[PDB]
Amino acid sequence: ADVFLRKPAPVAPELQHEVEQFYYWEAKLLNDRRFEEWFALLAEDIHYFMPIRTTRIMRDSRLEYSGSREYAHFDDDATMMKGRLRKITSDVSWSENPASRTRHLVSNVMIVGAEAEGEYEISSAFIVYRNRLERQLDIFAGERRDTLRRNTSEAGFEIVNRTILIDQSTILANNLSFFF
Amino acid sequence: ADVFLRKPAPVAPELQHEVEQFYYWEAKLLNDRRFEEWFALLAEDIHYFMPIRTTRIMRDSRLEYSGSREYAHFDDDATMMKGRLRKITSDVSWSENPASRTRHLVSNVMIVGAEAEGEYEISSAFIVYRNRLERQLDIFAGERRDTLRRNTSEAGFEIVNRTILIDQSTILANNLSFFF
Amino acid sequence: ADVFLRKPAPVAPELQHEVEQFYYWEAKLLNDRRFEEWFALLAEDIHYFMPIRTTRIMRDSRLEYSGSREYAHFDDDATMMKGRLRKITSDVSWSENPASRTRHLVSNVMIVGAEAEGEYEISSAFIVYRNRLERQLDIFAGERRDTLRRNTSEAGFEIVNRTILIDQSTILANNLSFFF
Amino acid sequence: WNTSEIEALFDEHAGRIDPRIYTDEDLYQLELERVFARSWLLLGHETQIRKPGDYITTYMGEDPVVVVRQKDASIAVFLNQCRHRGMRICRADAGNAKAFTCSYHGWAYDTAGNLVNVPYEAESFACLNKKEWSPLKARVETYKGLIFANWDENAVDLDTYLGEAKFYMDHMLDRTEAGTEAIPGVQKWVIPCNWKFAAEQFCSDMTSHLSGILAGLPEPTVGKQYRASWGGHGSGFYVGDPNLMLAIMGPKVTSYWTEGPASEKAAERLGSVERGSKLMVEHMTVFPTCSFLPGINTVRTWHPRGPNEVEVWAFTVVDADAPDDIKEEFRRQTLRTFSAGGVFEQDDGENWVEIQHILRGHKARSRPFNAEMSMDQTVDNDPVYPGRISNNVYSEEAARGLYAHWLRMMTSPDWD
Amino acid sequence: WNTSEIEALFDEHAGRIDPRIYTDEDLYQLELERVFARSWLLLGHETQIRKPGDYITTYMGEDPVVVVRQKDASIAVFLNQCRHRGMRICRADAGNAKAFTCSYHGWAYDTAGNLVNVPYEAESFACLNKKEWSPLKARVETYKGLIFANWDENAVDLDTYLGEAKFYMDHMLDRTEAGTEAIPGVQKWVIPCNWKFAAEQFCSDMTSHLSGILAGLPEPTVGKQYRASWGGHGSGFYVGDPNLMLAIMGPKVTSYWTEGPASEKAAERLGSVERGSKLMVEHMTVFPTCSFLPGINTVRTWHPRGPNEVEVWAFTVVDADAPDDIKEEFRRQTLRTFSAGGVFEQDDGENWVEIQHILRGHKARSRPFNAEMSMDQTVDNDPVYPGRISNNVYSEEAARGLYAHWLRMMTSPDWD
Amino acid sequence: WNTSEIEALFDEHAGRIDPRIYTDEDLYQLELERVFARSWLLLGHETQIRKPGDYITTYMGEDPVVVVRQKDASIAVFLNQCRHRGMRICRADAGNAKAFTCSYHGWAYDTAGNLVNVPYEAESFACLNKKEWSPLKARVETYKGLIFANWDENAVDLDTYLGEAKFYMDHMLDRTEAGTEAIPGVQKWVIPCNWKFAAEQFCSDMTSHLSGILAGLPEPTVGKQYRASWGGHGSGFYVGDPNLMLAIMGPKVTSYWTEGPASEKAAERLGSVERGSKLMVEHMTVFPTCSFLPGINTVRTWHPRGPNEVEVWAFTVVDADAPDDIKEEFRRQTLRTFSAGGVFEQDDGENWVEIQHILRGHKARSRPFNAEMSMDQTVDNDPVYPGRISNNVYSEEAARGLYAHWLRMMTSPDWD
Ligand code: FES
Ligand code: FES
Ligand code: FES
Ligand SMILES: [Fe+2]
Repeated sequence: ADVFLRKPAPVAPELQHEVEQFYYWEAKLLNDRRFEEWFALLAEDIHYFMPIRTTRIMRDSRLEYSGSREYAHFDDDATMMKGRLRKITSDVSWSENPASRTRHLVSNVMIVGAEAEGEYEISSAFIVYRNRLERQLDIFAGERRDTLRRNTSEAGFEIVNRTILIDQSTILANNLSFFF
Repeated sequence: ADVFLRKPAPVAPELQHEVEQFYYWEAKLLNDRRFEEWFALLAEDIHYFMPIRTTRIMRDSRLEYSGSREYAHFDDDATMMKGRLRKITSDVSWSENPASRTRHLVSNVMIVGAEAEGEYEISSAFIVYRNRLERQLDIFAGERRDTLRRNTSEAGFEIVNRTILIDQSTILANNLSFFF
Repeated sequence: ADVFLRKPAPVAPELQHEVEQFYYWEAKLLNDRRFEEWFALLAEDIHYFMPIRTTRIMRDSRLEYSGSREYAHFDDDATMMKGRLRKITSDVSWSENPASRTRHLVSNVMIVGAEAEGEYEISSAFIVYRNRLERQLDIFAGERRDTLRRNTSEAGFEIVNRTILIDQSTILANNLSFFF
Repeated sequence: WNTSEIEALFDEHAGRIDPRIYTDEDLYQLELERVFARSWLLLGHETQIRKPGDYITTYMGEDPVVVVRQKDASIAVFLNQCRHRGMRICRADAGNAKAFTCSYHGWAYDTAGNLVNVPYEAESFACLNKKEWSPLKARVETYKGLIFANWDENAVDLDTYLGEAKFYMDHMLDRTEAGTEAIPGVQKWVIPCNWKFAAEQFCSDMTSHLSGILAGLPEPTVGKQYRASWGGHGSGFYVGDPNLMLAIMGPKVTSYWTEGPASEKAAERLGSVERGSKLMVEHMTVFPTCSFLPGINTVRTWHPRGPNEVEVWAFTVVDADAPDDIKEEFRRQTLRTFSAGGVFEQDDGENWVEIQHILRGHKARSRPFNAEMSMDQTVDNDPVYPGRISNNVYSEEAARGLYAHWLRMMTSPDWD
Repeated sequence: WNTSEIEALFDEHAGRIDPRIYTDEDLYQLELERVFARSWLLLGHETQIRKPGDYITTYMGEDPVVVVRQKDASIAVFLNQCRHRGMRICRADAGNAKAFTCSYHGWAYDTAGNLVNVPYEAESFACLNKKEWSPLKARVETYKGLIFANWDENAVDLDTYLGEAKFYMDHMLDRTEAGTEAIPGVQKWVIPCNWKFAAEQFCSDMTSHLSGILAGLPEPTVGKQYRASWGGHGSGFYVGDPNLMLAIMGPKVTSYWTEGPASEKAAERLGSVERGSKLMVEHMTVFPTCSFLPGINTVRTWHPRGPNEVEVWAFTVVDADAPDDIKEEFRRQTLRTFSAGGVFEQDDGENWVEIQHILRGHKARSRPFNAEMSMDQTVDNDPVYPGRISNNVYSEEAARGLYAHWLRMMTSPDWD
Repeated sequence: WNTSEIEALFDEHAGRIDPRIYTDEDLYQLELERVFARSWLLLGHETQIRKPGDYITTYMGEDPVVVVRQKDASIAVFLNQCRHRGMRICRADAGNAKAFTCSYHGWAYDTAGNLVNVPYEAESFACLNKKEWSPLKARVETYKGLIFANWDENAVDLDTYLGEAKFYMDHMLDRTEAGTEAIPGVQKWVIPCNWKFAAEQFCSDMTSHLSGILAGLPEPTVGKQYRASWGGHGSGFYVGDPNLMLAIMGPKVTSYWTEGPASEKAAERLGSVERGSKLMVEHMTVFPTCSFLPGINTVRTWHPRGPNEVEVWAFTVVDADAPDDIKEEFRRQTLRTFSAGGVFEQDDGENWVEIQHILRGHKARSRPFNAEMSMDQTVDNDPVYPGRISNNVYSEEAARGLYAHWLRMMTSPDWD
């Protein structure tokens, strides 16, 4: 990890709550399809990362995740994201695709501070539950490792770094249209 | 939503805990089959609601949920519930049906106050895990939107309103015999 | 139960956090394959228990779990565990088996004190998500009933009793190589 | 398979059902071809598509169909599949539409699924036949609210098909000048068991389901059963008492059903006291997959999946002029009892699942099931009721008739 | 398929297994008909149903059976299926019962699954045959604790079937005057792979599984293997040393097994030192799906699902008079090693799953597997051991015998 | 099935595809035997295994293969199955290996999957044939980076097979002296639909996918299509403009592709302006399951599962000498658009799933699909482009050729 070779700890608890509540909200936006409002949470230096994972022999666990010059599931700029938001908004306006039902269960949130006032480093757990059109269902779990920054918005924070560690070799659904 | 167009916030944290602990308990009763004790949590004006959800075209997301004069999965009186409790107790006494294994994972609990002392409004997340007889398994997720009322019981609260927003088009199990 | 016929309550909240954070950490170790460090959490009188569960007729719910002189999924000494840790470490060193991807979602944590300073009694919820080699996936849920003891380590606690109440009749995966 | 040994699967005179009919894969494909693709299936109710251009998507067999109200208020039912590469044309469960466009490659359709536009047929398709290349259309026909379809351009008329079954359907559908509206919203669940079990069945103690009953009380009956002459339909009901009142629908919905203006009058379009007001609960099954309970008023289609799975699409119907709060009762009580959550129907489901599961076994599939209950107890002339009426209601006569028509459908290439 | 080409699936003299036997769907249905429906299957242990009226539910093949202790302490085994519409009769895993009622429609049964009461056979069934309409019954027979059943009224006797296999079963089951009790509770898991792989197998290095061993130590061996004359059984064991002691069962369970009173005496009912105390670990497989490890003392049935999946039902047996804490050891050590969580058996599972997965492929299914290990190394007269004994224990002779009986079962319509 | 009626499944002159080709189980098993087991399949790129002993595991059809760099830097491709009991030999997705040992029973292999050691063949196997008992090997051949294999020792050479298709592959693979390296990491997802749909297809508006486009802009075109003479390949591209620039790959990756040194020079190994720099987006499909988009530069294999499911293994390739940040762009833009998360390819998936789902239905499977788009619009001599070129790019000519070769493969026992 770095930051998590050693146990957090302890903070808060006003802080603990404040973070958890941020995530619960973020999940509400995501699950309620309230996407305009969600993107607004990303810091303009957002780096939104989800490496491809490989099944490896136990001594080579090390080599599991794709590193930073290699292919990912997601590796997005603020600019690239802005652009996905355009895809979402554009489907809503002129298009006949069906809407998609999600749930984000947020959990094992651990908080350590960083340099700057300001900025906190997070580990959380996962389950995303996606049902859509009649019977399709996929369940995904994993770890979000985020960098959060304090912020004068009603939301209170902005996501500067997100690293999504899926518990998934081959991707078990048929697309990754939602957002962790 | 109403109540959730805007971020809670902030409370508590004695309060946050007090609510979460209520839910954790409620789940314990539900999963431990301790049903007599659970119904006892419902306010006599309990309205226990789970609308049918529809796959809709993205601009018509709006039309997803069945409204209040239309068919639901659940739309129960105190009286109707009293009556389901009779079904459960009656199966236990004289009947050869098998017992059913549940888990209720409770999570993204957000709390806003209402009018009256007294009464709080809640958003939480979901996963219910139901295994029964050898190999049957269904997993359900979603949102409970509850109205809770303070109360002189050892439980501390009573459920006056429950609205269960399933992440499920067609119901993916074969019955809905448990309780969210 | 004993301890849970009646609602906790209330503690903490510094305490509530302190326990939850213990579990979140424990999960981090487990999911990160950081096993050496995990076993180190078990008290030398650890009793690590997971009874076999049976589908029973509703009046006989009572008879669900295997009692203590009967066969379990798990019934381990400190010594037996020490020994499983040897199996894990040994596979890592000289062996070609693949590594296994887990997530432990921890949740409905309820805390009551016991006799001794010192020692706390816990109920928590579950979902474990196990993906491995390409497409295999099992999802398990249930209740951990733990006895925790205060401790001078950086971890702060040690697990003296763990009782794992699976929501599973027949075991739905093909092995139980991980640890709840 | 083979004409001869398909026939050996069901012995009518002597009540044997061969359990393989419920499990066999190729047998299933034949039902799909010789039952569903040739009989009248339940798509829903008129009320679910009032305005022009309103659609709802459902199934005939395992073919998804779009069901659309037209400008002349006709009902168009076309196969929900673009003929180019078979993309889905309509994609929501329900909604309103000016036209339909196939998302994959542009092919545009009108309200009744006619391929009206391909982009640049200039450039390509040196004369494309629009009519030919529209989806398959299905004969639509309506019975007093209920929407029905049938692919077979040679199938008999719907009224003929129904035969004297119309009589018993009138018990729910025609008991008021103003017809009947379907309360909006259709519950759907999955139930891994053969469609015939559901249809045959369900709830056939026409002896428990006990706790369900004890739910609606706040603490050996008379009746008859009808078996259709022709097409494997059948109904079963009571005469005077609780059960409907207490238990299933409660106080109000039974006052309404049995006494007072709405029941006496109106209900005397049926030209029979008792036929209108001394009725109580009633079964009814319109071959192959249409089922409803006049008095309770859930209607279902059963949709086939495996030979091993079925989906249950159910709504509720009320008399269109019934008082507000009486309509409301129908809504609550129906869902309380005969929904997937219902205090009755939650058990019917649990059952059939086991039934199917067992038949995974060699020995479970090798001796017949008993369906000889109450044989030769029908006269076929009753003063009041048409068809073939049993006078003790505890029989499997309607059921035998179901399997018997099934057998006729399965063994014809042509119409008998 | 066809008598002739079923036979080509396994070449005995020359060790070829055709991988399709593990995957083929129709082949599977034949096993179900010609192996399971005609051979003696393991239902459990007597101890799991002491008192009259105690039942436990299990499987013969893919038929669910109820297993019930009667008033005369006999053991009744009937097909867990009501003959009316095939609802499940007994619904828990285990319990005690005065009688059995079919939840769906009332049909009531006695303790040995005889249809004794239908409600109102007055009203209906103008004389119903109760006997005919009871579930199918299965021949039950017991071997020194182990409960066995077989549907075929013509199958040979159980002792005959077993033949000289009884000898090797005696190594676990008859080493004390007082017989053997099964520690209560049966672990069950699912393992998507053909049942034959499990049975053949398992753990057949009779060269790793290494880490499992290194678990029980706190830091090239002598032995023989037996192949049955008739019915495809077979066993493999050692002679003197660690492995049992260190490693699998530990200190106490080996003192008990090898030295001291309980092992010398008692164990000398076997009439042979070494046969009683210089034994160590032992395989043993009783065709088709019965497997146990005398010395460790897990017993399993393997239950077939697909040709592609199997369930593993395993318990543990101890000598009924063994000291408290020695029984206790058996309990802990067994589950520590040969459970689904076990430090050994957790790997056997991982394996077979891959084996089956691969055979999804065309090329993986097109050339035979090698089973020619250690051919013609049997004399059939050993001073001590009956049957057909190999003297180097690292052979696939028992295995060849397994596939060979399979072949005999699969190609007979009658009994050879 | 049968030589004659397999042929009736696809009418070429007249554009009918019979939808059963996409769904039928036995048909599927024949593809596996007569398409995949006899044609050249895409295992990946050289770069994914530079150093000796580097492996990666993939699929030819539904056979898992190990792909290993040897000491003489050759590429060995052997069936990932131990011949003893069919355990998996290589178990990670990727890595480096001195040798290979089968975990189940010790059998040891070398870097190119030759069974080199069995423990104690002393004791047993009175002379075992090591060569015979090694896994099946596959003919390996390389095209300018792309690794290919084919089981059939009689298949034509890879260059022959490819025929004049090499030309269009050169558009991505040979546009620089230094060849092309594959950016490391291979995305994999599952998409329940027939492999042919993916291959045929994908994204065939060679009219929406609109929102995807609108993503890359910060607010009726000229081109041709090629159909292979022999082996069912085919490609489709544009000439001058946005689309590539704006929209898919953005500013930099198009400057690079169209103007400046790297595109003019280097790209003039192709001996044609336009062929090098006035190109824009391009389809390309190398029968049966190899697909890539020169200009965008995702490559995929499609791996068959059901007739009803496919897996998508996709990576990205860049010119091996391209500037750092230009390589970087290729990385980001590719994944932004043509990954499973991609703003384009996330929709292609949603589609095909519905297509397959529908065909669960009897009627959906009973009339053909239309593939008559733009017939007889090919001359077969173009000044510049080899093979059979259409001059309006909006046609299903390449597609027809795909199904036509499929038909040839499916109906030969020998090579035509
Ligand atoms: S399938 Fe091509 S137009 Fe719809
Ligand atoms: S199936 Fe009807 S009595 Fe049990
Ligand atoms: S299968 Fe036995 S050596 Fe690998
Ligand atoms: Fe908290």
